[PDB]
Amino acid sequence: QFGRDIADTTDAVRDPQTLEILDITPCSFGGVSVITPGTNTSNQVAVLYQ
Amino acid sequence: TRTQLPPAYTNSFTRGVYYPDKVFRSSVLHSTQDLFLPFFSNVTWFHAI
Repeated sequence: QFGRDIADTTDAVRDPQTLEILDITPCSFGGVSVITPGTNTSNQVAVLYQ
Repeated sequence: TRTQLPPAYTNSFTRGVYYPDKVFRSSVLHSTQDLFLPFFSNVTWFHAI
């Protein structure tokens, strides 16, 4: 019914009503970075992701 | 009460290996503590010829 990967982590499960394979892929990963080239000159920033 | 042959004792190996759980594993080694048959074990050999 279930199954792990090479990293020894449960992240796969077989559909009992479809006989298919549906992997688990979360969408919550990364960080938020801010670019501030000195506040004494300008007052503009840049949203940087990961 | 009739005649009968006495049982014997043999040796078995590379047997008694099954899936300990229902978890799919591929290209990964795993070692668990479950009941299995040890290699080169003396068992009782029965007959019925």
